[PDB]
Amino acid sequence: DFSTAILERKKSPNRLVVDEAINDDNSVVSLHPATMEKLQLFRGDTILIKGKKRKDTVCIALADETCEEPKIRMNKVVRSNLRVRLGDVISVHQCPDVKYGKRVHILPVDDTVEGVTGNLFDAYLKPYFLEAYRPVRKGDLFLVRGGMRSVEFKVIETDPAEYCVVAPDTEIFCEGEPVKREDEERLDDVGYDDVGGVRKQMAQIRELVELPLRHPQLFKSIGVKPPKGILLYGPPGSGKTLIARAVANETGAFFFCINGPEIMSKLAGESESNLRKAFEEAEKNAPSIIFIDEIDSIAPKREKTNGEVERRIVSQLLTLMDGLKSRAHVIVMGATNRPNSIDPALRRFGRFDREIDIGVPDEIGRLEVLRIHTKNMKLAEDVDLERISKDTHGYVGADLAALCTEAALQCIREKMDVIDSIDAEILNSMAVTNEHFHTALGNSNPRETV
Amino acid sequence: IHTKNMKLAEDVDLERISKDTHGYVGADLAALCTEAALQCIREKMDVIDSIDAEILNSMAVTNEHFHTALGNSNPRETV
Amino acid sequence: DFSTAILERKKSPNRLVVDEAINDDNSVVSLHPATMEKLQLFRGDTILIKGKKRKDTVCIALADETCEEPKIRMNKVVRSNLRVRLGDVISVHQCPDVKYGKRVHILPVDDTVEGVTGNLFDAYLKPYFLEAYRPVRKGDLFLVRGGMRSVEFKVIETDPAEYCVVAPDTEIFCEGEPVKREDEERLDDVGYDDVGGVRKQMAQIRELVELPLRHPQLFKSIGVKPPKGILLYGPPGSGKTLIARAVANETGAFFFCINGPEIMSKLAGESESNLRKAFEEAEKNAPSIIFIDEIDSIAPKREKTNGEVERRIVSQLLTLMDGLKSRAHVIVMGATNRPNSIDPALRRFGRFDREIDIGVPDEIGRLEVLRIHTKNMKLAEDVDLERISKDTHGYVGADLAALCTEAALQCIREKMDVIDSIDAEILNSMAVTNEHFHTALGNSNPRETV
Ligand SMILES: Nc1ncnc2c1ncn2[C@@H]1O[C@H](COP(=O)(O)OP(=O)(O)O)[C@@H](O)[C@H]1O
Ligand SMILES: Nc1ncnc2c1ncn2[C@@H]1O[C@H](COP(=O)(O)OP(=O)(O)O)[C@@H](O)[C@H]1O
Repeated sequence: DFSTAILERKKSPNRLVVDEAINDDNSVVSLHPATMEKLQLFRGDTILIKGKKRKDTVCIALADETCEEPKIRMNKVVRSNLRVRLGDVISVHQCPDVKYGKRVHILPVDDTVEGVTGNLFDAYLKPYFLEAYRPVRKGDLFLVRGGMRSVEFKVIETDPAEYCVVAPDTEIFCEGEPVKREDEERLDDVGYDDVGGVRKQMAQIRELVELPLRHPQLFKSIGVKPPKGILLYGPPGSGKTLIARAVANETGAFFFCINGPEIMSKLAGESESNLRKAFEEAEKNAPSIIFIDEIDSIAPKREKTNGEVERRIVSQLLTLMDGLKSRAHVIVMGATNRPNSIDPALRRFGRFDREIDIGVPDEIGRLEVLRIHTKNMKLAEDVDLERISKDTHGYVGADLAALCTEAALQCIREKMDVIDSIDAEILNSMAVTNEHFHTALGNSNPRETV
Repeated sequence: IHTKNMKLAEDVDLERISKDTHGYVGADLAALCTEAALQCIREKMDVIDSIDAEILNSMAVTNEHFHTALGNSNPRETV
Repeated sequence: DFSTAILERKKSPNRLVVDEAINDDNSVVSLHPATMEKLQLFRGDTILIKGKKRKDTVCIALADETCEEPKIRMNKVVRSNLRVRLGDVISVHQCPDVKYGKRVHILPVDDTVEGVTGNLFDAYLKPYFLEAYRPVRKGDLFLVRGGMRSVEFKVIETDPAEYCVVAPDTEIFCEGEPVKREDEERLDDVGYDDVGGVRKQMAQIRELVELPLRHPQLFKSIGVKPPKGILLYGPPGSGKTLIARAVANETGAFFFCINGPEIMSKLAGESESNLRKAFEEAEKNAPSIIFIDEIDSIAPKREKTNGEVERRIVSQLLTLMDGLKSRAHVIVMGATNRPNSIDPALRRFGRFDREIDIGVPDEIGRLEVLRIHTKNMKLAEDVDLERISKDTHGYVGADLAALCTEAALQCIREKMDVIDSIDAEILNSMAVTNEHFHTALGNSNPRETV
């Protein structure tokens, strides 16, 4: 039949799976060269991608031999501008009517420009569009990095209408009161691109969570019950909380965070009531991820429990895990730096079945972490992030994140004298030097045996 | 027991898996089957959406799916 | 002056430093493309390299952007055929008179063909020269891998005389009694190419030893005293003994091996006499490397010493280390799997100043080790050494080496029925399958915390 032929032909090489981008560019999508040959698209060509919630965007298509044939590489900005997530399916369409822009009206989002002063054009939009020939579509939201922060901007209007390429003859209008956020999450929200040095561990977590959280109705047909509990192990500041938030944001899963001390600070009975209500809310707003931080505060070993009501909380957690069904679509993530202090009853089948060890990052892993916390920072040529990673042996994710923030403050004090209060165009121009990173290394507070 | 509702390839050797899975309890072996089952779902099925019965009944779990499940497993007796 | 102008012009781009080869080929040397442009040599061209002891060879020159401009990449066979070692200087010269071979007489070395039977041509030389167009020079020695071993062959004669390229019309003569080894070390001797999974650790050791052992007269002019003692740490079978033999062979240093139990098995007084004589011999035959294996057998902690004559041996070792001078050109290498059981007095400045931790190899490091012990083995396409390294988590160098030898025996039994005794042409044809590696994995006897 007519409509049946439409729906069954949804296996066209024009329908591709959303994958991660190697190069973080808001205007560039990467495809396999055999896929672009099938779809008759040339490198550099602007394509129209249609996503979910009847939303669409225009991007530069680029050939990548590392990109899978049925997949498409796109960054978090492009992904959001299509109302999609990694693993979803979009359809790529030819875009031959992309005329250069006559004038574009762009405004920032208030929650990203809190405290920011001065002209946003010279600090952000000017170097952003400069000789880049960026495709721009009305209603889009993009992220610009620089000046110790990141600003989110909205495309208010385009001339010609709906979409145009921002050329050197395009007038960029960015005056007026910042726009207020509406039905869209922050582009600065933590994603997989914000977690470094745990490539293997991230892939493992992703495999376990993506199917139950992205396709929950799939296990209704299959008789296979997926994992419920995952135990993240690793020293403090190794990104356990980060990985959890990244996974929840990237999956669209409802994120409920239980904190070990937060539960244990409450009265007798109030801690278990809070513990139940946390599990209840997650089931109601499922697909969900319950993140139990410092899980050793709650549920320690029966030897280390020197309290009557404390043993009542360990038992409450075990039964909440047992009482949780696969059909509930809730994944519980526990985190501890003391895996051997945790009660062994949690490791039981039906509770915390799988365990991921997030150790200390190696030279390569540290360089990745250093790149993440220098994203919104202007760096000098005298800066060598490869050399810093070579020296910072025994540093965790937080130790490296603190080194960047300290080198950033050392740069603020050293370069800026009396202002009062700084404006964006001056913050975006000051560069963090190797001397600022050396000074931060000298005042730092950061081992592995067989 | 945990391959009863599963289509298995001729390349599958449950005798060889039992020879290798020394120190595995009932749950460890049950988890190995469910993991090899999911590895088969992902590897064989691309984009459906949601699967229907006649297609699920046709996909066979291979020795490669059981090898991949063995590589990611978390399983002693003295006198 | 005339002869002064010759000697001072020894900074010609034709004089290059001997570096390691990425690709192990007895006929190929790699140079930088800017160096070949300076020397007017094209890729594929046969060049004449002159080394030490008035020795020379002919190789295929190839362009490599990873090769340093003043360096040359060559394997251990080419290196030996020039009487040179890594770091030495050779001179590359144009070779335009390389005519194809009419006939070459090649014979194996006895110590490599012990127990081997059948025609060596069909098993080794035939697939070795096949469509390879190998430059061959008289007096040369080369290594051919296959049939669970490696055979060393000598180039007895060439037609045209001295050197020729072995083409498909070249007659290869290999009949007669094997030649006896003369003034040349075994090509199967352990080298840096035989040690895998310790890239960073090897580079560290090499930097510390190469200058004092390759250029000992250099520190006579400089007032800098180099390291004497190095402590290698790591579990049993992680290649500590291997690294020591590799370093000694690659440097040409005299190798004296002290064994912890060997010393401790001797009578009271005989152990210290042996310990002194070991240090004395090394000084006499210097540049030398003293390798003290199981250093914790000798010299354990003063608490763990429950013997009077045992404490006399620990003290003997400390004074022998103190009594050793930089001017002696002897480097002492200690090895232990129990670094915390070793006497802390050894770690003192003047004794064991530097410490190298050779841990357990990662997925990449294990794959390297697997490649090393499959060098002389025929492998099926069904073999996936990448997958074996993925599975063999927690395996050390010896564990992986044993897995190969077991899969090799499993192949011998499974493929060969009743022979008696096997000959070379049949051994070279039998391939080790993934089933042989699975069977070896099933019968194996192989942890890291923060
Ligand atoms: N793997 C990492 N990559 C990048 N940043 C990291 C990483 N690990 C930690 N950080 C940074 O340091 C902080 C450490 O806090 P956290 O995630 O709570 O660590 P943990 O939960 O392991 O104790 C994070 O908020 C993040 O900004
Ligand atoms: N890093 C390695 N690469 C390759 N082979 C190795 C490695 N480590 C060990 N082996 C192999 O296994 C054997 C282990 O013995 P050994 O070198 O004495 O280990 P260790 O001294 O650390 O106890 C070596 O002879 C070698 O054949």
